[PDB]
Amino acid sequence: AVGLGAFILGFLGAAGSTMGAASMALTVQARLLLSGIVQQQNNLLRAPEAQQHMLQLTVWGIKQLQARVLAVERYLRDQQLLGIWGCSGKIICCTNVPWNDSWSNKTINEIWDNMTWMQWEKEIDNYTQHIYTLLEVSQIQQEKNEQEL
Amino acid sequence: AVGLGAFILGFLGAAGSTMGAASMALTVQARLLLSGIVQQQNNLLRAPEAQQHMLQLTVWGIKQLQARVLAVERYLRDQQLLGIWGCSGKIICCTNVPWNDSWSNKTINEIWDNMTWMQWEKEIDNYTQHIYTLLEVSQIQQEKNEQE
Amino acid sequence: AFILGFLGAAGSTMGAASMALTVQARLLLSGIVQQQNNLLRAPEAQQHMLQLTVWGIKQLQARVLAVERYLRDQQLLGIWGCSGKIICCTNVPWNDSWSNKTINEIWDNMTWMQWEKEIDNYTQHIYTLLEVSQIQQEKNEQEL
Amino acid sequence: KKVVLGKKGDTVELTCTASQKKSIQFHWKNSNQIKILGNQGSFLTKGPSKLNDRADSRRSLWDQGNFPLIIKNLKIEDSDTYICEVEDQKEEVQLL
Amino acid sequence: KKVVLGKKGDTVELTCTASQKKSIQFHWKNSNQIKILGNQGSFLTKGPSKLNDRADSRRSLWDQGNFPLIIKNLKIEDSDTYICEVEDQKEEVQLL
Amino acid sequence: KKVVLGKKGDTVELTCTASQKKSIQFHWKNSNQIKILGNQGSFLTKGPSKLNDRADSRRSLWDQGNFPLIIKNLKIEDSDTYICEVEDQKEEVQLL
Amino acid sequence: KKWVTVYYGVPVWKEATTTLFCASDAKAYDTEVHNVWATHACVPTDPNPQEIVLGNVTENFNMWKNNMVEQMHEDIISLWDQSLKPCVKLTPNTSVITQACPKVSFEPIPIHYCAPAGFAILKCNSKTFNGSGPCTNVSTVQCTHGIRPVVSTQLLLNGSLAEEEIVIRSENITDNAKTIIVQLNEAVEINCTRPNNNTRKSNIRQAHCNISKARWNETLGQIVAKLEEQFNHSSGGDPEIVTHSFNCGGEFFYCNTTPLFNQNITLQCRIKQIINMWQGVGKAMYAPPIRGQIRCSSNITGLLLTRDGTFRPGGGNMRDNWRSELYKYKVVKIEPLGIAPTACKRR
Amino acid sequence: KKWVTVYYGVPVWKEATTTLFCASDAKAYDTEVHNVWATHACVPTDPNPQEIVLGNVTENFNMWKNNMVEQMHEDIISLWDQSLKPCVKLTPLNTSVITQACPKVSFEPIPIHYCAPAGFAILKCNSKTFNGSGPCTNVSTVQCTHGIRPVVSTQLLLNGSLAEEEIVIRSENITDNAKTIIVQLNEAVEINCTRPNNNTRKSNIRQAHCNISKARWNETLGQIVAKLEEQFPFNHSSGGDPEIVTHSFNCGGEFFYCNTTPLFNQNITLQCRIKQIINMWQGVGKAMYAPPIRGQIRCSSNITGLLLTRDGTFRPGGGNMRDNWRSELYKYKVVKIEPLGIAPTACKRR
Amino acid sequence: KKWVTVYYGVPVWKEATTTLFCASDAKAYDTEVHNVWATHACVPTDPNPQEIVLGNVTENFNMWKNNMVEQMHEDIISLWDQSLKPCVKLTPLNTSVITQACPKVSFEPIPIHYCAPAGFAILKCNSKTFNGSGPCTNVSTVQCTHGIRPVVSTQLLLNGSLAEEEIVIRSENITDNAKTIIVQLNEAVEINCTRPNNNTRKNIRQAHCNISKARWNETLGQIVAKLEEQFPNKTFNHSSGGDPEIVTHSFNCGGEFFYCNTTPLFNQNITLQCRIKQIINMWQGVGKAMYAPPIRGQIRCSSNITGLLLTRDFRPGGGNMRDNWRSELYKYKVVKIEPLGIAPTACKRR
Ligand SMILES: *[C@@H]1O[C@H](CO)[C@@H](O[C@@H]2O[C@H](CO)[C@@H](O[C@@H]3O[C@H](CO)[C@@H](O)[C@H](O[C@H]4O[C@H](CO)[C@@H](O)[C@H](O)[C@@H]4O[C@H]4O[C@H](CO)[C@@H](O)[C@H](O)[C@@H]4O)[C@@H]3O)[C@H](O)[C@H]2NC(C)=O)[C@H](O)[C@H]1NC(C)=O
Ligand SMILES: *[C@@H]1O[C@H](CO)[C@@H](O[C@@H]2O[C@H](CO)[C@@H](O[C@@H]3O[C@H](CO)[C@@H](O)[C@H](O[C@H]4O[C@H](CO)[C@@H](O)[C@H](O)[C@@H]4O[C@H]4O[C@H](CO)[C@@H](O)[C@H](O)[C@@H]4O)[C@@H]3O)[C@H](O)[C@H]2NC(C)=O)[C@H](O)[C@H]1NC(C)=O
Ligand SMILES: *[C@@H]1O[C@H](CO)[C@@H](O[C@@H]2O[C@H](CO)[C@@H](O[C@@H]3O[C@H](CO)[C@@H](O)[C@H](O[C@H]4O[C@H](CO)[C@@H](O)[C@H](O)[C@@H]4O[C@H]4O[C@H](CO)[C@@H](O)[C@H](O)[C@@H]4O)[C@@H]3O)[C@H](O)[C@H]2NC(C)=O)[C@H](O)[C@H]1NC(C)=O
Ligand SMILES: Cc1ccc(-c2ccc(NC(=O)N3CCC4(CCO4)CC3)cc2)cc1
Ligand SMILES: Cc1ccc(-c2ccc(NC(=O)N3CCC4(CCO4)CC3)cc2)cc1
Ligand SMILES: Cc1ccc(-c2ccc(NC(=O)N3CCC4(CCO4)CC3)cc2)cc1
Ligand SMILES: *[C@@H]1O[C@H](CO)[C@@H](O)[C@H](O)[C@H]1NC(C)=O
Repeated sequence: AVGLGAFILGFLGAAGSTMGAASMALTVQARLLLSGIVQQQNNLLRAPEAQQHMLQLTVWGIKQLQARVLAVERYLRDQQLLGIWGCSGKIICCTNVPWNDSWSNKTINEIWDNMTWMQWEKEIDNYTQHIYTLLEVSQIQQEKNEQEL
Repeated sequence: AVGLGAFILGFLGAAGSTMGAASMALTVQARLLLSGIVQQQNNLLRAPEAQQHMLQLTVWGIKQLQARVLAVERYLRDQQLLGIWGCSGKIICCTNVPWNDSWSNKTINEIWDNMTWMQWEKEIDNYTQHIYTLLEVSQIQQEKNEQE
Repeated sequence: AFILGFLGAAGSTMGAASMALTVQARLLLSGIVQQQNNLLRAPEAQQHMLQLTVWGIKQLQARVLAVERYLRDQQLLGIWGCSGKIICCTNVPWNDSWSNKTINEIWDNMTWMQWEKEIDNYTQHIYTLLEVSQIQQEKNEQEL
Repeated sequence: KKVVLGKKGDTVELTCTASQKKSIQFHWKNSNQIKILGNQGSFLTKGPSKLNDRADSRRSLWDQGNFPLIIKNLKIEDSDTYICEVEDQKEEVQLL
Repeated sequence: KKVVLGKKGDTVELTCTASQKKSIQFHWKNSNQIKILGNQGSFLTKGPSKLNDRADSRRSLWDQGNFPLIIKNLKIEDSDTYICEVEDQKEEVQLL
Repeated sequence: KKVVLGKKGDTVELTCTASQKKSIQFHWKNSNQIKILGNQGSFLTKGPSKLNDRADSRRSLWDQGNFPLIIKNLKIEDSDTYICEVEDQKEEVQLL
Repeated sequence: KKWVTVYYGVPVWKEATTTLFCASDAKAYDTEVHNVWATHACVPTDPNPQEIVLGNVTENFNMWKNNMVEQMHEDIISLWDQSLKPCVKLTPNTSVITQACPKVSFEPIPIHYCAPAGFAILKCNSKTFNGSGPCTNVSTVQCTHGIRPVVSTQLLLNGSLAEEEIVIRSENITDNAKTIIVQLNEAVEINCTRPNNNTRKSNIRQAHCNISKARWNETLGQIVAKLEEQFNHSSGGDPEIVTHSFNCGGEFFYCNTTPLFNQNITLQCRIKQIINMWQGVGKAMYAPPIRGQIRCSSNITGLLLTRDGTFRPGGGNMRDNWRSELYKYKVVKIEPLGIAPTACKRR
Repeated sequence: KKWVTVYYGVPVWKEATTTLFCASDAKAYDTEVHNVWATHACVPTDPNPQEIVLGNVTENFNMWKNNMVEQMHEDIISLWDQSLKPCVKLTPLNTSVITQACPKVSFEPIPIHYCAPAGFAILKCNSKTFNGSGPCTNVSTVQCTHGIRPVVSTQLLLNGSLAEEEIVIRSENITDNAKTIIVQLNEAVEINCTRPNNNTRKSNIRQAHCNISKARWNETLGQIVAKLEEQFPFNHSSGGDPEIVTHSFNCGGEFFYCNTTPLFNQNITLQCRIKQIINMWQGVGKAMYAPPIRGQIRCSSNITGLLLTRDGTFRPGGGNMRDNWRSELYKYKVVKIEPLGIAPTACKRR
Repeated sequence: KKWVTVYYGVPVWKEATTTLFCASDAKAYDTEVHNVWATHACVPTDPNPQEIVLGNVTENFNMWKNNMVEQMHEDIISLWDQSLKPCVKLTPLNTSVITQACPKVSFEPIPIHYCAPAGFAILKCNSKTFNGSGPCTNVSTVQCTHGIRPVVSTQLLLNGSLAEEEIVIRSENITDNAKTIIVQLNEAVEINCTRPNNNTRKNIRQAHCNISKARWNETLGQIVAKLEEQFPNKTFNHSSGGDPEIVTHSFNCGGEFFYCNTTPLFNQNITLQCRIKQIINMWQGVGKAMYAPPIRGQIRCSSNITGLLLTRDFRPGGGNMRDNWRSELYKYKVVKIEPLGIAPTACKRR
């Protein structure tokens, strides 16, 4: 809902769809929005006209903007913080750290077609710190190797 | 003129010249700014000092912020939505889809030096959806082979 | 808030600042640390309306300006081939005459406040060279 | 064409319509492009012609997309063709 | 279990505790799970048994983590065990 | 330097100037660097010396970049040099 | 060679439809209809307009295909039904409703239209624009100039001037069924008075308007000189068509303009209670005239003419009259993503 | 090529806590306690509620482990301490006793809603078969709650929401015979409580009576029992502090204690008394309030629920204000979203 | 090796100027000059100061080459021109003379502070030792300065800030005998200035100020102890003369213009001999103006001496109000951040 974000709200609908479906959904929306097919709509609150509405439409006016501004800072922040694993400036980023069956012994189509992110990120929650560490290490080694060529 | 971010300002300027000139002028201003030679003027409405400006500078204050915040969001969305054609995070994206003369049988110098973006995007507006489709297809094929 | 998270490193060395940014970003990516902001609350009462609206709006204007500069620079840097990056390594060699110092001396025994004074008179020169290299690199690839 | 026959001294009605039912501004003109009637929004004008007098329109129907020309006390000289000016629908109707 | 021996015809205070040093919900129940005494936030209530009457607690010590059961004019028939329900610390005591 | 010969009892009018035509802090001092006359923004002050008296200026010309030292009832004993302190334009003049 | 290149920040604008905000100098304390209505409808105007002239950008404008006109019209319908309420309102079988009629003052104030969240408004600054076609001087604003919501027919009052020359503009100047708008480059004062001594009845509904003969004839002369490059009694119809109909002070006036189209020449004016409505087809009754003296003073800024297939000054209806102010504005949006071939290829 | 791939836009919820803020339609000119409090404590109400349904996402709720309850607790005790000031306040120490001046004030609870700070949102369960905990199959997101009146209630729950179709019996452990069972009714029972202005006599001035419609009362219990019998194939309170034993409440600033014996065992009348000595619900302690108001006081309340207990065949329970708030806050939880996630993908870097 | 690398987010500031704005606790209802000016000129004060210490940063704060001083100057001139209006104002031209009515207003300076516009910040020195314009080792960043009352007193610096621990003596050149030496005290000394109700004779223009002997003597002994640091072999006198605003210790209190004879201070209850005058040399620029005759009633100031101005050729002196403001606005500078920097690194592009 409003107050939660900007980026995430666009990506929050169909939260119960599978992750495969979510990817396809994002792809079609970009086709529709890059193209001239889908028009944009705004969700902005109106400024007051009269003194009687000054508190009501100023407090919420400011709060809506604060939420959206912070959402932008988080989007942009995270987009560069992620450069540690090499994946800066990306939504989807493929790396060379292999998946172990010790993390999840499932196939790719089982994970992408019969599961939502809501379940997936709970099933492997205890491997999060481990995997993230490996991603950092892999990026460091890649940088080392390229600089040596 | 509506506070459509800081992004669409230099482009009101660009609207008045050729496509070539627009790229040039943007390059020039950009280097002057990077170098610390010139500075941009901040245009932020003064919040009111006095009671008589309530419902005036407070409404126009919020209205400018909404226009600017929204412009930033729209900007960022396009920068990432362009991932479909492999053009995310860019102002200029050169692709591997060739131009057809059937879209426009003109010389590159004629296109960039004797025309403005305002005319260019009208003369070939009927091929826009077509080209966009081709760009997606090409990006998919490139990923398909890059991943082999 | 781009500058705010970086300016607090003033007084530390250049190397220390780079390490600090790497670590904090890592903690954030992993969900290890939590943050609170410094936003001013909108007024509860009509009596606090000028007080929490004037500063409410000014704070938002400052944050919007900060993102506009951030994004502007991230793309203006395309000229040197540094767009989209915080750190951009190029193929223009350092001319020793600009400093005559070792990399470790610069990064470990100096801060950015000192370093950028030491080489201030070569700023325009270096920037010019960076543009030239990017132009040549673009040609080299387009020529193939 | 919408063609009707009248007799000297009677009252007849010719009609123009709009499918949108938005009271689209209309005009009535004869074969020599002489203005007979027309509206200005909700108001009824008369043309500065021989048909200025003894002319009317059931204005309550304009909001229903019906823009009639009513000519009272017809003379044989009034039995002309008429052109509808509604939207781009330059339809011909005729009085015999 | 913790066993407390009195003089039978007297008043006995049995206790349940919590390390939180906070007033929290608690209950005392007998061997047939019949409520004896417990709280309702800050308030003291009695359980609908033979120990409904002749009973008390120390409301003032609930924020010290001490939740006593005081049985007055104790009878031999009352020498049962009791289960504490404080947090998940389901301790048992016996009264003799 | 600029040297001016006067007669006993007359008025001197030595000047210091500034091309800026701004409100400028300035001072006049003798050869021993003893203050004679100077300003404090719009205000005129005097120095703690033999020239504390018999001295004036032209306040009305200060924003025109003209800062005079006017010694009245000139004596031959006043035939010293004077140093201007206007901005960094430390010019010297002398009386005879 | 000649490869597709995608560009972002492409300065291409297209006409678009959005809902506009209104803005005005409302007072909110003086009981007057427009200030009170505006208090709960419009915000104060942009304190710092940008007026950015876009170089020599040429833009195709067309005042007769515009939609800003509808935005103004819808707001006006709300303004009038919410203020100068008729005692009896009859409209489509038909039905009638009735209302209490407190009287209120009525003095139109300028109302500006503003475009939110992008949607810049382009303005034509050409003096030779003539209603439609490419405009060679285009600027961009967030808010339009203010337009007073005047509902006069025939002669239009308190609008803007053409400044240098009289402009004759129409959708089809050779058809003449459609109203031709004559925008004056000069205003002519009109002084309308109903003295408090006209107390008789069977008078209380009579008034007269003072027009300078010299100013009027100078104006007609310039209009004709311009018309000649391509003035009689009005033709007839409802009284809102036939006479110079206007509302001032809340009173509804119907003035006889024969003296203008045939010094201190006067129009013969009546004040009426039975008014044909312009909100749709229907009629309404308003309470009888205010006891006392009413004096109105206005600037004649335009003339509405029709001609047959030498002019009849019988034009004007609501939503058409406002085109005389909105002719120079359009709302556009930017589509920053575009394509051009260039001298490169990917990789 | 089943390699780790990093993604943004992963809509994965985590329960989180935050300093939620309150909002209400406060007035600041009517002198009443809530509107002279909420005007400095709470902001104007949400101008545009969204109710976004999150598809068919199933989310686990637990009304007894919620944190929104603590936020409600702290704000209400602040409200009370800052308004309904006792003349004598007694806090355990030995004891600590202080005194205050006692202007009387009007006291009429208004709905107050809690709203998420930026970066947070509140999920709510729209299930008609809520149960009390476990998976909810209809989840929507809002910034703010619907608005809950800070009504003390104590024995029976007054001026809350209804279950609409069925009476919902909610308990952390329905068979432990220890925890209070919260009963949410599908119909409100109207109660009309009056102290007529003829009660001017002294030992009278502390007497009042409440009228309950018999048909509504008996039908309500019949439905409750019918459900209790499904869970488990008829008495009054056991005793204790008077606030638990009787249906105590604060209305008009006065503290009423109504005898519900006639209800638990037309125009059923309860004997009520107005007291000056009240055991506090805010914590352990006691307080004295100013003597009764001369005049006629009438309260009209909606019973929307009950606090019942069952032993090791049911009774009224009461007090424990956290439970009264749970009865309305059960539908809501605060979450944050962690947009960065990972999954195996058939790909390689380059 | 040693290739050029570009870094964005570099924590480097450089001096900059800007149209810095004021904020104050303005009231708009008390008729007083500052509170009927600041209500249109200044915003409410900063509700959430940050005071961020920049690590180990050492930086130069040259109070005599600052720009914040000019902004303060222009705003004070507007304040005065718009309030304490003379009946006759004379400006150099020949002259140009205009007249005004002399309504009287009260005059009680309130703290006013300056705040940074978006993109800017103010650095401040928090050290005890500054060496005048030199570097200090305690630097923090703020959005707004400490409030300063815009007092235009002349020989003594009234109602300013304190040095807290030691008397701090500052000059661009402590030895050129051209600069005014600013002395900031670590303690305030009260000056009880009164114009009593019995002054009805013509006396109506007489006044007096009472200063503690113990306080004056201790303060001056402490000043000497610090003067000895620069002048260890030397050893406070009557001023030399000049415009009366300099010669006597003038100030504006209650709207009256006081001229106090400080001879007793620079040589309990030391009594200064004060007069109230109507013909005043303007401090605002070169020119003169006339004010209305004295107020019939009793006016008292009870001001704080928080500093003084000395000159050496160590006499009292003053004027050039911008230099008094330099003291009060001492230790602040406006800077902006330049996010790009370049350094050599051990890497290469492709
Ligand atoms: C073009 O613009 C011009 C402005 O440049 C417009 O001109 C203004 O027109 C209004 C028309 O009403 C006129 O307003 C009156 O001014 C009077 C000033 O003395 C007021 O006294 C008068 O108020 C009375 O009449 C109102 C009804 O109209 C009542 O509502 C009000 O309560 C007052 O009525 C009481 O007093 C009278 C007098 O004793 C008595 O008869 C009543 O019974 C009652 O007791 C109006 O406010 C403005 O003064 C004109 N402005 C100028 C500069 O001339 C012009 O209208 C615009 N043109 C168009 C077409 O809109
Ligand atoms: C559940 O919700 C319902 C609403 O849906 C709540 O019902 C409301 O309860 C309040 C309780 O006070 C009641 O308010 C009173 O209404 C009276 C109308 O006549 C007022 O007269 C009365 O004001 C007097 O008492 C106040 C103190 O109680 C004083 O502060 C005030 O100044 C008035 O007192 C003076 O005047 C009287 C009369 O002359 C005199 O006796 C006094 O001595 C003194 O001089 C209150 O405003 C509402 O009317 C009820 N609303 C409805 C629709 O019935 C219900 O309370 C909620 N339930 C719970 C448990 O909270
Ligand atoms: C340093 O800081 C201190 C604060 O710590 C400042 O001290 C304050 O100074 C003001 C100004 O003098 C003083 O305000 C007056 O207090 C009086 C108390 O009795 C009021 O009576 C007086 O109001 C009258 O005078 C005003 C004009 O000065 C009028 O505008 C006003 O309407 C009043 O007029 C009536 O009374 C007078 C006097 O009898 C009579 O002549 C009139 O005809 C009429 O009848 C002011 O409010 C504060 O009280 C002082 N504060 C303290 C604690 O003492 C000090 O001034 C600062 N120093 C400098 C140099 O700025
Ligand atoms: C403030 C703000 C900033 C950015 C955004 C935003 C919107 C849409 C996307 N789109 C996306 O992630 N997609 C997935 C990858 C793909 C398929 C092949 O390319 C295109 C679609 C990203 C960010 C929203 C708000
Ligand atoms: C509006 C706004 C926009 C962006 C930001 C922002 C915050 C933090 C970073 N982080 C960073 O610069 N780092 C350095 C490079 C590194 C070390 C190895 O990779 C990771 C960490 C960037 C932008 C804040 C606000
Ligand atoms: C919120 C926000 C604010 C400002 C901007 C902004 C960013 C970049 C430009 N610059 C540009 O378009 N250029 C042309 C191409 C080139 C030459 C080689 O790269 C660089 C210069 C303008 C505005 C975007 C978002
Ligand atoms: C329903 O309530 C009972 C209470 O004892 C609990 O055990 C059960 O887990 C709850 N939820 C569901 C879905 O059964």
